[PDB]
Amino acid sequence: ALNEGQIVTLAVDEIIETISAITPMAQKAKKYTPPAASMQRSSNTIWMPVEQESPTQEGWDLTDKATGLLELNVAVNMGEPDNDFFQLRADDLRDETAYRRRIQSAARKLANNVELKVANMAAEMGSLVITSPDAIGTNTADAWNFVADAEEIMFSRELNRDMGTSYFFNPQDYKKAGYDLTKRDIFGRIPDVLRSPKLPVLTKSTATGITVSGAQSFKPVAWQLDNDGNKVNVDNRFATVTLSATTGMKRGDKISFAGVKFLGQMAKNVLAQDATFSVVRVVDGTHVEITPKPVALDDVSLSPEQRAYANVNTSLADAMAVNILNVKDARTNVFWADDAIRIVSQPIPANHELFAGMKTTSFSIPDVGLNGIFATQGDISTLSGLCRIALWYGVNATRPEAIGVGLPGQTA
Amino acid sequence: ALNEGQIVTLAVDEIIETISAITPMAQKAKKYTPPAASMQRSSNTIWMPVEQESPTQEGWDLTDKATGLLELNVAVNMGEPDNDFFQLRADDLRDETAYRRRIQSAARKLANNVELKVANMAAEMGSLVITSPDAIGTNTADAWNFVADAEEIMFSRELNRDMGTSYFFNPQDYKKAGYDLTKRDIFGRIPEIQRQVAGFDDVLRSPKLPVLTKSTATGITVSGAQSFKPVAWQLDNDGNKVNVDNRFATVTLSATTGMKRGDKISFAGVKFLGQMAKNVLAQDATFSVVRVVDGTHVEITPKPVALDDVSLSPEQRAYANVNTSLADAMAVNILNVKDARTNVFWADDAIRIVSQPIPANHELFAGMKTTSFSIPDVGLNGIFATQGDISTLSGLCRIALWYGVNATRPEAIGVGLPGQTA
Amino acid sequence: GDKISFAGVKFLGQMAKNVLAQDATFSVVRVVDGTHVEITPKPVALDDVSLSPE
Amino acid sequence: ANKDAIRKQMDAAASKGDVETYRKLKAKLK
Amino acid sequence: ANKDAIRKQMDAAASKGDVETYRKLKAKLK
Repeated sequence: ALNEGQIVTLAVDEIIETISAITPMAQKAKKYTPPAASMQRSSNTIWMPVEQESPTQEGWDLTDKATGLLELNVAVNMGEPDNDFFQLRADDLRDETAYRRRIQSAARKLANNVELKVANMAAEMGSLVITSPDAIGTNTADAWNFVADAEEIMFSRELNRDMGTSYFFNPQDYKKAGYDLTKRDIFGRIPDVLRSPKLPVLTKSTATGITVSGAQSFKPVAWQLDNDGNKVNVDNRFATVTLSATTGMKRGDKISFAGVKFLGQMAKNVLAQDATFSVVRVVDGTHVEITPKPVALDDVSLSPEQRAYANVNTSLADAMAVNILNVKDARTNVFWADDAIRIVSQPIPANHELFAGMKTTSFSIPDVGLNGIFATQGDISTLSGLCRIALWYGVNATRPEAIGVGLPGQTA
Repeated sequence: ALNEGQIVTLAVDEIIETISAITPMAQKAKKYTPPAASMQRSSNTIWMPVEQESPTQEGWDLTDKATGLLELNVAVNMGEPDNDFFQLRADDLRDETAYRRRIQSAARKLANNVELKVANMAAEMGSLVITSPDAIGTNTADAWNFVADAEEIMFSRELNRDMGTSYFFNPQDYKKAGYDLTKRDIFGRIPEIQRQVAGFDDVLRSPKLPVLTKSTATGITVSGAQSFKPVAWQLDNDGNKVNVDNRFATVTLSATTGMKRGDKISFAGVKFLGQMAKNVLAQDATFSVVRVVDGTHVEITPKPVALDDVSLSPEQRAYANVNTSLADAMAVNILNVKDARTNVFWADDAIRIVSQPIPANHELFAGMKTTSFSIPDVGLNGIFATQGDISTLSGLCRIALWYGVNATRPEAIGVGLPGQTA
Repeated sequence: GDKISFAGVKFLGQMAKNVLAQDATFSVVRVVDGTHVEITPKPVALDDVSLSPE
Repeated sequence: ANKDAIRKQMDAAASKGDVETYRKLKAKLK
Repeated sequence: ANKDAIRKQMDAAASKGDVETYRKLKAKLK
């Protein structure tokens, strides 16, 4: 009974509503639209600048304290559109309700993919790891206040830009913490503390007795030469650390070197908490890639422009003990500042009036910040239509030092 | 003191309200609309399509990524109506309250039948049997965590669809697992998009959960190497082409002594797989015998499709849930060793309810007054009829409900059997 | 007023007729003789074959 | 009052035999 | 009623194929 206009409109509407509903975490990540607005279907490594940190400049005359300072960028890749290419059987088009059901089934898979990607990125790339042997409880002597600890370590480190941070609980610890669901919709939103069932489980790390091999100092570099010979920006979101052995290391592991402590990001004062890092790639048997680059305050090699980016009191030393923080399996609780996660989406480049056989419609989801396309085409082989829903987006954990992981019950 | 119109309206309203209120499992099963409405007392064997979950493709180019599928079907037979045939005493018709009480009792009996049918089918066709020699409880030292074990088996077997799972406890085990009923109705629901779609599990309790009787089978072994393939069509006796219910698979065993519809079996050396990635799991594949055809034949509700079968085509191989075929002389490993009250759980679309209007000719015959009605919350279609009988000097009342429940995807229905220690 | 129970006898779900774990508990309302008592719920057995379906 | 009028309409619909109107009026009353 | 009318023009907009107007009228209906 449906005509072509309904086939387009109902489908786009249902996609937008169900993707907006199923994703409570993608709506908290900052939406970043690339200024390029490229018309080509090529995945470009978009380089977003980060906030500029400069040394203290004092005095009337600033000729010596020159304006020249370091500028760093981070990279995001929008790989390929997450498609769902299926068939529109005759039963699906019988009435509006069945068509909504089919389109909702497709866009539910798309939304679950988005949510899994965001949750896994936050859990495997968060650096503000806070652990407690106790479990999360509302108020008890042997209970852990995850929100209070997260807020304290976010404020102490000066990572929040004074507009607040967003905390995400798995449903179990959300119920344990005592947050009520009444007067609130599903996920705990107000129709900010939320709960998401997509939060993964961070498995324990079997690695023991790892030590840092040799003295290692990391410098925030702005550019490097590629193979063609042109200067290319360097993603300062990662650092490669040579260890004694990386056996048992995995992408989700959280480590913290002994004797190495945070600094206030702006004030550069030593914090109580030991410096926490998350490994992102075990590139070699000895080499591992920890997320937040450890830039030491007391490095003589660092120039003041480079030293302005320090986030660690002392550099890595030889035979420095590495402490693994995720000693027990526990479903993660995550939190982050305003810009700690960015969802980069660009409209899918396609023109609709050219080809009569295939009918494409471009839609946007402003609540989440995703750009997609919706295409339908007849098929004589199956005597029905083919439907395709695309979603071109890319998620970036820019400023991974501002993403935190709450790990309760680390008794082992 | 009531009149005919009041009788009809009050009775239908009370039936609808009660049956909507007191059926938690019948509301957790998907409602399937029958293809068409016909005035036939013999409902057609409705062939419901079941679709496998399809992973999302990534690339820009997706040539021939939709047309190639198998598209299996499953059959549901509506059967005969659930009835409630009683006499209406003059006491009940005295006022609205007494009549509403009588109709409420009748509706409670009908909802009992509906929810019992759903529970018995879930327990006798569920094939994700998770077993423990300990009673369900909260202390990890001895007691068994049924919800966590069910979650990990439904996550290892990629049947969850990344959404919620409906759990139904018998009331005693619900009490033991430390689930409270504060700000919840009698069944454990929240009074209040669906919570299941968002991915939140729903834990409920229902008193209609049956007791799975123990099995006396000992030393049963298979006879010959048997491999099963998912076929989509078959030739009937007319020569026409008919669908095949790919759920059930007939297995030849050495003997079937002590085997019944409720039993759970698990062939030795046979393991499950993730339905998407086809990775061999540690858990042994568990099947439920549904019908004992002969002294040496058994039908098991999930069809064991071996991954290593070279005879399988890729479309057939997509329907693989067992790593190896049933080679000769495998033991059956009876799982329901002891009598235990079942705890059941299933995925989103693991049970479906089909109901169509009861064919009737209202006002055609003066003696009998029939009033069709439907229950939108549960999805059942019924009829309400009254007649006067001179033998009993009282009016007869009959409430019929026509519905047919089907356990589509029995591999996604689980049965929890605590205390299987013998 | 004495509350008694019997060794093998168990409750049933009143509507569904499924066996419960709890033993059947009865209360004596009168002691008639030295060998007779009167228990307040009447034990009607499912397995009793002498009973008509009604 | 509104409640009295709605109850009267429910009674009239029930006496007539219209189940749908009775259920709608009952929903309005509650 | 008003809601029936709003459904009428949202159905007309859907038949035309304008997603944004259909969504706006649906939100107005809600």
